[PDB]
Amino acid sequence: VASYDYLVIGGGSGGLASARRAAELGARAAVVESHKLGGTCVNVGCVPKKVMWNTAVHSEFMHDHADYGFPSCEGKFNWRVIKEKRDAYVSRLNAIYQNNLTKSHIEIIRGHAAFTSDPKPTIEVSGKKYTAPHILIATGGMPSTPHESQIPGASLGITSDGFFQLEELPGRSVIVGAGYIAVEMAGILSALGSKTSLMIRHDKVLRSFDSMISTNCTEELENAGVEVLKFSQVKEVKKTLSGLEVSMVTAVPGRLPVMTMIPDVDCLLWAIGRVPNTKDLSLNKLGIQTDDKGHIIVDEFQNTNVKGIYAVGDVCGKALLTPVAIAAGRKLAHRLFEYKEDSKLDYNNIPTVVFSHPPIGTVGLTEDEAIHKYGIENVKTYSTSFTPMYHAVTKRKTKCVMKMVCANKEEKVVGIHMQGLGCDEMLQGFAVAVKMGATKADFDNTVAIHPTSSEELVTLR
Amino acid sequence: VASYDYLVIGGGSGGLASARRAAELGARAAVVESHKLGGTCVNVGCVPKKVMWNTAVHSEFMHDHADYGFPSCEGKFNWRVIKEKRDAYVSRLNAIYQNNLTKSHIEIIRGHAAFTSDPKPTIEVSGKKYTAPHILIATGGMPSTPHESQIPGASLGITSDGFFQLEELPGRSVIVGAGYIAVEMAGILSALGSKTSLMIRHDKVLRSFDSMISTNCTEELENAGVEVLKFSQVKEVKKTLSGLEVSMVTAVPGRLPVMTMIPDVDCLLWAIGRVPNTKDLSLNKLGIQTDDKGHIIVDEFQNTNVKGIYAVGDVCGKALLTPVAIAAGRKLAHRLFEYKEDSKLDYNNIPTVVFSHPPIGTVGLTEDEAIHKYGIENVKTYSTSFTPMYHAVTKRKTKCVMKMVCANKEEKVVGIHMQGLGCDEMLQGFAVAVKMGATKADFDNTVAIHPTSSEELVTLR
Ligand SMILES: Cc1cc2nc3c(=O)[nH]c(=O)nc-3n(C[C@H](O)[C@H](O)[C@H](O)COP(=O)(O)OP(=O)(O)OC[C@H]3O[C@@H](n4cnc5c(N)ncnc54)[C@H](O)[C@@H]3O)c2cc1C
Ligand SMILES: Cc1cc2nc3c(=O)[nH]c(=O)nc-3n(C[C@H](O)[C@H](O)[C@H](O)COP(=O)(O)OP(=O)(O)OC[C@H]3O[C@@H](n4cnc5c(N)ncnc54)[C@H](O)[C@@H]3O)c2cc1C
Ligand SMILES: *S/C=C/C[S@](=O)CC=C
Ligand SMILES: *S/C=C/C[S@](=O)CC=C
Ligand SMILES: [Cl-]
Ligand SMILES: [Cl-]
Repeated sequence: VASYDYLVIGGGSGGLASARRAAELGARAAVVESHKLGGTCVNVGCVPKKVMWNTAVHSEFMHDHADYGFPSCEGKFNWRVIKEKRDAYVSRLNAIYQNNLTKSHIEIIRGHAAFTSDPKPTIEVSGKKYTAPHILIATGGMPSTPHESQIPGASLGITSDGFFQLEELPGRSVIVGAGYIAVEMAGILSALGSKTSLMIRHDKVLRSFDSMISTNCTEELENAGVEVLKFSQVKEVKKTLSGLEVSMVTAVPGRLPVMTMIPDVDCLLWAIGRVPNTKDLSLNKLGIQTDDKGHIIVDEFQNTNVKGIYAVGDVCGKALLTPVAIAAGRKLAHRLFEYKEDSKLDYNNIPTVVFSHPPIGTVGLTEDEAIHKYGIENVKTYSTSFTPMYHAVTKRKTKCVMKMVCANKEEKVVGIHMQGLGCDEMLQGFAVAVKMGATKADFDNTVAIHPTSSEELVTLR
Repeated sequence: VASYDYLVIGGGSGGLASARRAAELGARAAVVESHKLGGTCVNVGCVPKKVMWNTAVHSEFMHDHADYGFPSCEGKFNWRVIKEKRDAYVSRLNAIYQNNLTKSHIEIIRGHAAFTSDPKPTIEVSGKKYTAPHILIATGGMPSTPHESQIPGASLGITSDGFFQLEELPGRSVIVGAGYIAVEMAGILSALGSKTSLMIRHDKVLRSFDSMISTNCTEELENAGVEVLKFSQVKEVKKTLSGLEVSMVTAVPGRLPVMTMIPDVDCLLWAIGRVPNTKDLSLNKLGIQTDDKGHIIVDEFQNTNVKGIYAVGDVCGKALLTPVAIAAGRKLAHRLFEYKEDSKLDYNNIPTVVFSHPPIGTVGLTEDEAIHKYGIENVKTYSTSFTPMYHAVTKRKTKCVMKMVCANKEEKVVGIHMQGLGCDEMLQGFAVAVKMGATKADFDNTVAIHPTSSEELVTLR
């Protein structure tokens, strides 16, 4: 049984972040990884996603070309070529991580950890046993897919994981789901020239976001030529000669339910949520607490109910983002090995960008959440809608919408929400301000930068 | 002699801003304008500039096309087409302004104001006389050009003004000057396919900027294929059969001065500074104070030395930016007609974007200014340099460089400086933070947005 100061299960965002910091602070650390280093962000997530989003915006700028005085240009996307480059960049990052771990003398253990029934907390991998005083569970999540028992043929669909093994551009795609992953996939696929539908259970996408964003994003998807199938659900999927055929019910409000069939579908993509990676960890051997969906229960310090065992990141099911996983992993390593006992992540005012077309930036409270929290009379919103000057000379149009949610007499800025060109690089600075408790006065007394989109957030009236 | 509450000379950025606010506050206002409404920003400045910069970045993305899996595409820019669209958009804005002034019952007086020798402060235009209790001078500036007595042939060159009358793409351009206007013009012209040189008196451009930016921008101009002619000065310009021919001295440090000739030059562009528009105002009739270059002298409230006469914007020669002109004009209208006696513009931490390739964002103090102000031991800088993920799959590379200048034990952020993709929409939020007195801790405890360029400013070590 080999011994460390710090055993980390999972070499993704949270695990690597925490292993590294602990090594810096002088711990003897090991990372267990069953697949590739870098986890979801590197391999099947934020990094390959961004490369494909960059590609997709190349597609949109191809369209605007002739408008900008350039040769009317032309057509055909080669998926193979960018797929190869994207793979090679991911592999590059895998090696960068293995090499940085090794330079820091963090041991890599290759394989699938489970906990044993030993009384000391102890894992085993290809069954050698391993233990530390401090074990971090950082095993992330995976996509959920329907069971065949609910929807016959469900396993003919792929997930976002399979999206990154796609070797050619699907001629015709149906994406199921209404969250940020579904929206992003639909936008990439349609931009590059797949005939895309997005199938959602209600009338709008991103329904947990501020209703301005929810509404505007549903519109901009339609405008970009994504077919949004509202109030619709897959009932089953069949293999045919010419691809998949998808049965849906559409059940619009105050009309009769109608069953239709989508033929000729090359890619059916389930984006209906993620489940945590805990089923195979033998958690019940130690009585580690989960909820009904198998998230690990932690306190504000990332403690499980079992002393000396911790969890960060997707596996806990709160704020499912790479930088959250990282910051929580780093804070925890400061607590354990620098004995900074008040080291913890604040989960408030965490900013998000959704990489739609155009991208969404959001931080803080929706106008709804603010009203519930402050009461209707203590909430003031300011908002705006304009066409970026980029589009002054193009036929194609997108909007920029911005919204500031303000609280109380001093008008503390408790929420910013936007979708527009450039809003992906816009948000970080404003989220700094919002974490400081900036009030609208603070915004109004910053001099504007002209001409930009961003200057509108400091000139709202 | 016709009478108003508020007479404004100049219908550009500052003038229109101040006229409008005063009307809102219930004054009877008139604007005198000799050319077109909207002034320099609308007509020969920030708006046409931005449209051409947008065009230029279309050129750069054409290059990256084949890298992103798209048909190798191809060539030929049609200047005529975007020039027409750009003109029509400017004219559109002219009409928008005339119409908003009229809706607000602000009188437009068309023609050239000068002051008279009347004892009451009084102007005349096509000589009708006009007066108010309150006169705003907002006449802006114009480009300077060399005299024929210093450089024979100087009047064969154009200025930035003439740049916007260009009907075709100059085959071969020589830009003279080293400030932001020169850099921007060189970058637009080269991107669109002019063989461009930029002629500068020393070794780097933007020498008033933080030395990281100065250095990196000089490099990125070279990399984008702008020929930077260092330590060089025009001695004269001649018309030939095949265009202009430009004589320069190059006088590099510790080498012999060498005279060379640049033949075949279609466009010589002077960008060596701006002079204020005061020569024709008959200021001396009222004893209004200027400096040796004819800027109008004001206090922190925009008062001249003559009671009831004010000046905002470029004509005062401080912070030559549209949003500064606007904010000062608006603050002043609040002082005069809302009797808010402490209404004034803070000229500190005014942010600037320079629209090079890639763009520059800067706010606050250079590492130099900070050292002079805080002493060397109380200044800490953090900086970084990376290649944006955009470029992970392209042959072409640009850098992103970022720099945070920090002061004192708490490490107040007193300076941010960057050049990179997206840095034009990045800056506004961070400048809000900087105006609040944000410290590096405030930055470090904002959660990052991944994957973006902007997240690097909150993860510096
Ligand atoms: C399609 C998609 C796009 C996304 N886009 C973004 C984005 O743009 N921005 C953003 O911030 N977030 C994004 N995310 C979320 C981000 O990927 C995750 O929030 C982040 O990776 C969470 O890190 P983690 O440490 O929890 O888990 P992970 O990164 O999943 O890592 C867990 C690791 O544990 C390994 N592992 C699992 N169980 C075991 C075991 N028993 N033994 C050994 N090894 C094991 C796994 O193989 C894996 O490498 C995206 C997610 C997806 C799926
Ligand atoms: C090439 C270029 C690009 C620029 N790019 C940017 C940028 O991207 N961002 C930015 O913020 N700043 C930019 N600027 C600066 C910005 O254009 C000016 O700072 C801004 O217009 C200042 O406004 P103003 O009110 O002082 O003067 P102006 O806008 O010049 O307006 C003065 C007005 O007075 C009129 N006038 C003059 N004298 C008289 C008279 N005697 N009687 C009647 N009418 C008269 C003029 O015709 C004019 O319309 C740029 C400037 C240039 C030249
Ligand atoms: S997917 C990104 C991972 C980078 S590490 O988790 C941060 C510390 C090295
Ligand atoms: S060039 C931009 C001018 C807009 S106005 O000066 C601001 C108030 C209407
Ligand atoms: Cl690996
Ligand atoms: Cl006009």
